[PDB]
Amino acid sequence: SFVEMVDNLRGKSGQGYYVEMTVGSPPQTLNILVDTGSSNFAVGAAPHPFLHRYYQRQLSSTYRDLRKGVYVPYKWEGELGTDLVSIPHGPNVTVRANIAAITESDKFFINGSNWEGILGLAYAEIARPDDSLEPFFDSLVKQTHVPNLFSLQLCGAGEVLASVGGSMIIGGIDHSLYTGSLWYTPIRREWYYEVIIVRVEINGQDLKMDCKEYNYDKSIVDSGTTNLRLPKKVFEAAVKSIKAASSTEKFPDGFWLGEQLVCWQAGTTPWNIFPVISLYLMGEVTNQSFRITILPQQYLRPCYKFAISQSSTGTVMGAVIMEGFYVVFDRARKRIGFAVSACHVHDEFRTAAVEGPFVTLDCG
Ligand SMILES: Nc1cccc(Cn2c(-c3ccc(Oc4cncnc4)cc3)ccc2-c2ccccc2Cl)n1
Repeated sequence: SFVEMVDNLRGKSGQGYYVEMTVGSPPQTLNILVDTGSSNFAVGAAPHPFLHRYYQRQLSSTYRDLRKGVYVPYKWEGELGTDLVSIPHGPNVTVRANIAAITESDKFFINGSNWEGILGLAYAEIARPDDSLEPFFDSLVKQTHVPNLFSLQLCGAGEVLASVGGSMIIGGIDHSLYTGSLWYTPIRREWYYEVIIVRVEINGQDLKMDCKEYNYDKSIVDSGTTNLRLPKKVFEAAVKSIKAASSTEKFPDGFWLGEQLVCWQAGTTPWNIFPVISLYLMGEVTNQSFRITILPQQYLRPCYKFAISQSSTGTVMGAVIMEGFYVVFDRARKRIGFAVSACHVHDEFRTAAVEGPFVTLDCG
C-alpha cells in the first residue's frame, strides 16, 4: 500500500529531504537524506557537533564489519560493514545493505538539518570506495520482490528555515501524487541519473544554444542538490534573460549570484514579473522531447534566495526543479518520468507543467 509511504519525507528548506530509516538490531532510528546524486548509504556513526543521534554499531547484534575503510574528500570518512535496514514508512521489508559508518567528517553534516546520514539512490558506478560496494537500492531490489523503481514527490514549503514535505514511493508509482501525463526521458547512463536536455526557454524564449551546452559535461536529476545548477555559459544566458524579464524592479547582483536574499513584505511578491523556465528533456523517441516548466515559485526559494546557480560539473536539476513535479526513477526501464505534482506550488495564472511531445529535425 503506497498510501503508507505518502508524506514519508521531511526536511528544512535548502537542507534536503530525509526519510526515516532504521538500522541494526534493535532498530536504531535515523533520519536519512534522500540523495539521487550519490550512491552510498553513509551514516553518522560517531559523535559530531551537528549530530543529535548516530548509528552505533556496537549496539547492533546484526552488524557485520567489512574490515574496509572509506575516504571521501570533495570530507567524510568511515568504515564499511553491513546491517539490517528498514524504512518504517516504506516497503514492509528488511534488507541487509552496506553501510558507511562515518567516523570523521568535515563540512559533511549540516547544522539543524535533522538528518544523520545519506541514502545514495544512484548507481554502483559512482559508489565509494568503488563500484563493488552495492548501493542500498540494488540490495533492496535483489533481496526483496520490490520493483526496480522509485518515485519522488518533493513539495517544498508553500524564524526557522521553512519545513518541507514530500513522498518517496518505493517500488512503484502513486497516481494520486500527480496529474496529467507522465513523460519519460531516458537515463543516458546508469551512474548518476543522467539525462539529456535538448532545449531550454525563458518565458517561451529559446536560449538558442547548442544543446551540448545544456549537458556539459552532463545533466543529472539530483534530489541531494537544492538549486538548478547550470553550466557556466547556460547560467549566464539564463540569468541575463531572467534579469531582462524582471527588468521592472532591480536586484543586487549579490542576489543573482544566489548568496543574497530579496524581500517583499508580505504576500506582495511580484511573481508575475519573473518568467517561467522550460527545460526540454530528450524523449524516449529519438527526435522527440517534452518540456518541464517551472515557476519563480520554485527557483526563488524562501524573503527569497535565487535558487539557480553556476555549475562546473554540468546541469543539476536539484530540488527546486523536482519540486514542481512527481519524478519517477524507473530504473527497470532506464528512464525518468515527470508529471505535474499534486503538490506543486502555483498561482492563478501560471502553473508548473509537463508537456509533450515537441519535435526536432547529439546533445550528450
Ligand atoms: N547530490 C550530491 C552532490 C554532492 C555530494 C553528495 C553527497 N555528499 C555530501 C553531501 C552532504 C550533505 C548534503 O546536504 C544537502 C545539501 N544541500 C541540499 N540538500 C542536501 C548534500 C551532499 C558530502 C559528500 C558527499 C559525497 C561525495 C561523493 C560520494 C558520496 C558522497 Cl555521500 N550528494
